[PDB]
Amino acid sequence: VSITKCSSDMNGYCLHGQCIYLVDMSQNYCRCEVGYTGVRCEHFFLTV
Amino acid sequence: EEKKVCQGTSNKLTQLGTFEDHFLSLQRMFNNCEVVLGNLEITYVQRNYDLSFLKTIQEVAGYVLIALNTVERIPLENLQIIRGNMYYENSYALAVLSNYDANKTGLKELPMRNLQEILHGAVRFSNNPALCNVESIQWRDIVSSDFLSNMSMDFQNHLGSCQKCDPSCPNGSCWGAGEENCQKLTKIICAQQCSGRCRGKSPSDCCHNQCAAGCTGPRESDCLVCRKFRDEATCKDTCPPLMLYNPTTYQMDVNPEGKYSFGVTCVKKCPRNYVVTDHGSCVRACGADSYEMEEDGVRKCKKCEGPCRKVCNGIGIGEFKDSLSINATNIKHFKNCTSISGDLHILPVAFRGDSFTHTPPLDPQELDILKTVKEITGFLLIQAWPENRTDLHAFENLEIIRGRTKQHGQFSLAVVSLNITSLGLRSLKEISDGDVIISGNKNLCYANTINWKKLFGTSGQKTKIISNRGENSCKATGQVCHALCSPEGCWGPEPRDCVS
Ligand SMILES: *[C@@H]1O[C@H](CO)[C@@H](O[C@@H]2O[C@H](CO)[C@@H](O[C@@H]3O[C@H](CO)[C@@H](O)[C@H](O[C@H]4O[C@H](CO)[C@@H](O)[C@H](O)[C@@H]4O)[C@@H]3O)[C@H](O)[C@H]2NC(C)=O)[C@H](O)[C@H]1NC(C)=O
Ligand SMILES: *[C@@H]1O[C@H](CO)[C@@H](O)[C@H](O)[C@H]1NC(C)=O
Repeated sequence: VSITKCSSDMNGYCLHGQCIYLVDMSQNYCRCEVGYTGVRCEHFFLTV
Repeated sequence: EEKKVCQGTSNKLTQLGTFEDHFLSLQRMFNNCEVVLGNLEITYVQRNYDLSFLKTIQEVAGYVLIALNTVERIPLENLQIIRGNMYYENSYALAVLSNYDANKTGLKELPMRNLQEILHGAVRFSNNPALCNVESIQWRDIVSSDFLSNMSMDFQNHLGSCQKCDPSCPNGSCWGAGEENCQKLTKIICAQQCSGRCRGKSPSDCCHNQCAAGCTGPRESDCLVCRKFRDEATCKDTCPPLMLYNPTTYQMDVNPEGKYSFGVTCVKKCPRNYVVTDHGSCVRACGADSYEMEEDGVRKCKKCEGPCRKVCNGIGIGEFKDSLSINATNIKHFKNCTSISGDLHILPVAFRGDSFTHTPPLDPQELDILKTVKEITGFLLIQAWPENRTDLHAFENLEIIRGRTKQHGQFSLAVVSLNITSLGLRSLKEISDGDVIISGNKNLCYANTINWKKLFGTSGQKTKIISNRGENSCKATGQVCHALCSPEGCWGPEPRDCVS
């Protein structure tokens, strides 16, 4: 399985989303809420 | 036509909601994009999803990332150069990683036949169980000799489903399977007389030093891609100087071909936004001992006599390069700044605090410091504000937003998801460049009353004001401009906020 649940230490890392664990990269990334962009979903993707 | 350009994406390997939403955002960003200024990321894409728009992409200035794709084919057919201005994982300009699926097959087709030079960086291939014939591609011609050691390319595909390369193909190195999908050698096949690239092995068939990937002749215009700078159809090492050296000159050798420097190109005249230096270049900020003045309404570097104003860098640049928003750690450095030589971000994480960045919470009263600023060279982004305050009090004295740098390359002013009742940007007189977006502010009213066109300076600027408190709701609550100012709108309910 590509996606794993992040450990609770990565709780607030995703500002507008949920943390996901990539096992192949062995790293923590984000699942952004709709409309938010960035690694941590920090900035709102501004509609034209 | 000219050159169609897209800013690119730097989201690394982060999902944007559902898979379909992610693919949607991708196609918006890279539709019709001939040249990518930023990073081209193809991630979380699904099988049987159309990706043909990628055929239009000719250039990528940053890095190319291709990962988490269950797709059979990504058509970067016309991509020819990766400048390597930005590296992924600090050492890879091209990365193809973990392109697998629940089924064994993942990515199988990557026909970058036109790809010939990666100016900076290395290439990494990993966890690719369906890739075809990319193994045969020899990367001595494509990748720079200095970055060859950092390359870590390993292919893991024993399916044998991939076919073989055509007999007309040099050393059997082919991208896909057809004769069009083969290695084009413009570096290894060159003679010892050529400097850089070459059209053929003969000494008569060399490329000019600034010809980048390849050439059709030993001329600057015959360069397919420009290496450093570009003038008309020619490629040059430097923008032509307004004053050049001469063996004997009665007067300074003013060059009729001399042009100003803007980004990768050389323009005839710098924009009104940028500092026109005496050397001849479009610069964003004056250096040391130099401050900004207007000789004829255009900004220039005049030498400070002794003490000189502090150059307060914006958030996201300089010392605060990796800082997401202004916070308690960096707010002290903006104590007595009258100008923001950069761009200013405000995000909700600052008030809550972040343990990952070891950042303490931000005090709402401290924000009052920002009252000293009157000019923002870049852009203003406000996604958070103290709940007690009903207006943007700190930016009440802000006058001009130069918009030299814009959020997502488009918006110079952004105010999203705030509870403020009024903007209160009374002193704002000019938005020199960039669009304005005011969205999702549930209790904000006094936005459409203002004519933003008078604020806009550069042609083509547009405004987008939506999802704020309705005009009927604000009118029913008596939240309409004061009677002392009939036209031009206002920034708030009180008479002080009226425009002139
Ligand atoms: C609040 O404001 C403060 C002050 O501006 C801000 O602190 C900054 O945080 C970032 C991120 O933690 C720091 O940047 C790091 O610097 C160290 C220095 O050794 C680097 O090792 C780090 O490297 C990471 O990033 C690299 C790519 O840039 C990766 O290649 C690498 O593998 C690491 O992942 C990282 O660059 C920065 O130094 C501080 N600055 C100060 C003055 O403390 C903080 O981020 C702000 N908080 C919020 C929530 O915005
Ligand atoms: C991409 O651009 C073309 C050219 O204008 C347009 O016809 C097409 O609808 C665009 N695609 C999307 C998804 O907007």
